[PDB]
Amino acid sequence: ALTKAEMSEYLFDKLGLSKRDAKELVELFFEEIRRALENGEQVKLSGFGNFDLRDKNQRPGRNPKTGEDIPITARRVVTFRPGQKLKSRVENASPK
Amino acid sequence: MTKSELIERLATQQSHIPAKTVEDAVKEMLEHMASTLAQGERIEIRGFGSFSLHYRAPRTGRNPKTGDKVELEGKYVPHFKPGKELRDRANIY
DNA sequence: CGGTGCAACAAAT
DNA sequence: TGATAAGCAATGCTTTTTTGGC
DNA sequence: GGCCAAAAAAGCATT
DNA sequence: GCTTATCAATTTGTTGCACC
Repeated sequence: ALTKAEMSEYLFDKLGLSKRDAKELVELFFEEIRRALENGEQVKLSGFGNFDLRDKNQRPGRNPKTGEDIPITARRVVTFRPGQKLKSRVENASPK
Repeated sequence: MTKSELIERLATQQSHIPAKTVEDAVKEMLEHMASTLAQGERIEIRGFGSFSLHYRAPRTGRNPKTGDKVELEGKYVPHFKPGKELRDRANIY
């Protein structure tokens, strides 16, 4: 799996960024996306996809193990809608 | 917030890095993420989320506009699962 | 550079 | 598991965003 | 940095 | 219109990555 470390090293090799600035930049990148979503804002990354917020109202649930009918509290969740460019790129891929 | 707006925000915060490098860095990270998925490998960033590929069986679909049948092949589609920190921080309720 | 502890993970249930 | 919510097959037209030069 | 027009990508219809 | 995803609780095993 791709990790931050791997992403950092890649910026180092490809752009010559210092292993320190590279590491900080990767982290700031994900944090900035969380901040926007945290502030109720949509995040649209052209060529990749969109991180959208959806508000859900409580609905019927239960314990998968026991079966005790427990409700699913209402909540605001983050979703990702991959764009067409990215979808085309991975359609014929295969789990490595 | 769009990709350019994100780059603008990062640039301001990373004053020690030339705006240009930040922009090149963001474009590079996104390609590294897309490329990883195209290679059929997952992405797992603790506290943000993980991206994986979901399989879609072949099926007889339709051109929703005309109603004509279309034969679709099996395929894989990206899928994102938000992480704990992100779920919490995002959930206003 | 590399070693370690562990909340965040995945998957079963 | 099971009630409920979300996403999508084709594709032409519109709108937004990016790109690259000044 | 902005301004511009052309291209790329997304958005819409409905998806 | 039909298909896929959301989610509930707990246990068990894996890993990103902060820290040393």
